[PDB]
Amino acid sequence: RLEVEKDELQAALEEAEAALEQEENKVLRSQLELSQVRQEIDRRIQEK
Amino acid sequence: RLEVEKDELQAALEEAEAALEQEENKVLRSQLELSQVRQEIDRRIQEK
Repeated sequence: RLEVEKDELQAALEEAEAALEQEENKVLRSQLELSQVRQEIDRRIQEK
Repeated sequence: RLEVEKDELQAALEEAEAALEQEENKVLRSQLELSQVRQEIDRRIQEK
């Protein structure tokens, strides 16, 4: 009866550590755009 | 033996890795606001 919750909490951390990973991907993303916006502002001004 | 390793594992995932997520959700949301602030650099090329 204690084991069924022991596999529950172990899975929840594996549920967490996946779900904790995706912000670490996400926090790179807007960093990855904001590094690149020096390029597009000189490209769009060429259009206008 | 199983009971002590249960709660010490539960001492992490219920509290720490749960709070580790919400600590990063601020860093997720604090940066996403900065993206729309960065879009006001694209406001300047509309001013020209």
